[PDB]
Amino acid sequence: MLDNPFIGAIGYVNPDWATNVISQANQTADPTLAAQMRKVATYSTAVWLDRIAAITAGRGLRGHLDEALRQMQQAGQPVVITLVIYDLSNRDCSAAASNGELLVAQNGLARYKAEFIDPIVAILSDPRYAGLRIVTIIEPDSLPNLVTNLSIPACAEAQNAYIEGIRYAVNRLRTIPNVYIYLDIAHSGWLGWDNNFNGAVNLYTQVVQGMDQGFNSIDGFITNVANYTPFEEPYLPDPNLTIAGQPVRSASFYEWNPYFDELDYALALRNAFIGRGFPSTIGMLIDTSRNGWGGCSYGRCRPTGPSSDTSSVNAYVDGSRVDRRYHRGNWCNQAGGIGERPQAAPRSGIDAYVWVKPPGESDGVSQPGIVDPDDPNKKFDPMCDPNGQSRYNSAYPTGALPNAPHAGRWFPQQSEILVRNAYPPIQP
Ligand SMILES: [Li+]
Ligand SMILES: [Li+]
Repeated sequence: MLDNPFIGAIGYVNPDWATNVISQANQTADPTLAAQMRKVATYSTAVWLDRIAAITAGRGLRGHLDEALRQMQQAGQPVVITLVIYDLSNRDCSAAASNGELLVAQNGLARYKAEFIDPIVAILSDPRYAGLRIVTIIEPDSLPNLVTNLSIPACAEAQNAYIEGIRYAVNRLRTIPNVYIYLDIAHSGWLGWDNNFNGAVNLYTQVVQGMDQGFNSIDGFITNVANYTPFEEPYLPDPNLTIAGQPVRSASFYEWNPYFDELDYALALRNAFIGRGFPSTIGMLIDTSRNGWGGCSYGRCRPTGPSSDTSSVNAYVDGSRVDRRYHRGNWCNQAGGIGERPQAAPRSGIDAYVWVKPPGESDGVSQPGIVDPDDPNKKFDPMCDPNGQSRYNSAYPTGALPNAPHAGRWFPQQSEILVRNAYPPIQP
C-alpha cells in the first residue's frame, strides 16, 4: 500500500459531471468564460455515495469503477478515484433536518451496515478493480458534531451510531488493500478554537483506537469538504498581529479562532494526531473545489495586500481576508470561486488538494414548497434562503444564491460564478 495514492496516479474524471460542465459551456455566451468552463470539465472530482440508491442508480458505483479502469487503460497510468461515503443514520444531526435517508430510531445503524456499507464493500472487493487506487472519504459532517453540538438531541442520540457506523465502515474497507481511507474532520471555522481542537483530537483518537487495526486503520484525514475556506490567508498570516490594541483573530469574522485557513489547521491536526500515536505516514487532504475566492462578490474583490485601514480590527480583517463570506458558517450556494486544481503533495503533510464537492452542483434548493421527484428525502434548509439570515448568527445574511435547484443538481448560475471567480483563474 502506497504512502500516498495521489503520487503517480491521474485523477478519475467523472463523465456524468463533465457532461454537465460541457453543456453549461455550450450555453455560455462569453467565449472566454465558455472556454474556461470547457477546461473545468477535464479535472477530477469525487463520486458521492449519499444514499443507498446511489450505489446502483445510473452508471452506479460499478459503472464509475469500470470507467476508471477504462481511463487507466487509455492513459497507461494508474487512476485514483475518490468516493464519498455519506449515509450515516441521523446524518447532519445538527441541522433541523437532513437530506439523509437513515434515522437511528428507524433501524438506521443496522441498515447503514447491511444496505449501504456491505454492498459498497462487496463491489470494491471485486478483483477486477485491484489495479485502481480507491480513495474513500468517510462521512462528512458527522464526528465534529460530537465535539460541539451534543446539546442538540439528534446529535446526542446519534453518538453510538456515528462511532459504530464509522468503525464498521473503516473496518470493512481496510480488508481491501487498494482502498485509502481518510476521515472527514470538518474545517478551521468549525474546530479551530482550542477547546474544539482538543476535543476533536481526543474524539478521533478514541474512535480510531477502537478500530480493528487501531492507528493503522486509516490513511489520514480531510478538511474543507464542500466548504469554501481558503487553504491560505496570505494577508493575515499572523492571527496574533496587533491592530488597534487587539489581535486580528478577535475580529467578528473569526471570533478568536486561531485558524484562518485550511493549511495551518490541517497540518496542526496532523501533528497533534502523530503526537497521540498515529504513524507519521498519515496525510491530509483539503477540498479546494470552491475556495479560490477570485473575482468579486459580497461587496468586495479579492485583496492584494493587507488592508491599509488599521483603524479597527474588523475594518482591517474585513479588508484583508480572501474569504469574503458574511459569516464563516455560511455554507450554502456561496458566490465563491473554484480553488487550486487537484494536485499531489503540495506541501509536506498534505497528500493532495482534491475536488470532493464537484463545482457547479447545488448545496440545496433555495425555497421551500418544491419536492425533489428523484429523492423524497431532500428538504429545504434555511441556510440556502437567499432572503434569510444565518441560523448560526442571525445578524448576518446567508449569502446564498437564488434560484438554486435541489442539492447535487447542476446549478447554472453558481457554476458560472465559480468559474469566473476561479483562483488561480482557469487556463482555457
Ligand atoms: Li501516507
Ligand atoms: Li497562515
